[PDB]
Amino acid sequence: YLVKQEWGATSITDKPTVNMLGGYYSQQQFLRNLDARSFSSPQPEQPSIS
Amino acid sequence: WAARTIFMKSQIKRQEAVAKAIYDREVRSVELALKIAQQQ
Repeated sequence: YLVKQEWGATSITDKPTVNMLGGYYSQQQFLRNLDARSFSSPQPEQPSIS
Repeated sequence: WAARTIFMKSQIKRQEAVAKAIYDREVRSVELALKIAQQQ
């Protein structure tokens, strides 16, 4: 009766959709998909934008 | 698809800008060479 009651809510999330990323998707592809690889040849390994 | 069409629109605009710059440079050089050749 004296201890404060604690109710818990649980959520689980995953990676976002391409559509909901908005113009950021295009603004990162302009920066990586063409600029870095073609004009620097860095040959890196990078994850997806999402 | 929307991202892709935006990307191609940007690429096309860039290509038109490059072509316009080249054409302007060439036409300026050609007119100036015309004036010089007319002098001689």
